[PDB]
Amino acid sequence: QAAPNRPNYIGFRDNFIGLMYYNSTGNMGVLAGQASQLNAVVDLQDRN
Amino acid sequence: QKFFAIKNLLLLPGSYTYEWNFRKDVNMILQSSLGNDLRVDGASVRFDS
Repeated sequence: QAAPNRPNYIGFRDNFIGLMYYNSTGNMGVLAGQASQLNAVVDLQDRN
Repeated sequence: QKFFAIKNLLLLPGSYTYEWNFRKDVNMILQSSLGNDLRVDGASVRFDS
């Protein structure tokens, strides 16, 4: 007696909640003016 | 950094292009201890990054 395997849907997350290391102070982006290159996006690890 | 004119240089603010060329031949950059010629018996590979 065979049967169909339980269906896996698979796909990307809602508004891509993932791909985008938001909120990892270590691997966090930047938007600082070029010839200052200090930073403009200071990200904590509290907010999500 | 091994150059004498850059090894201890102090930089000023700005954007600079730092470029260098590496060796990936085993016989040059992998000292043995009998000198059998690595380059005939095997070696290095990447420089993955």
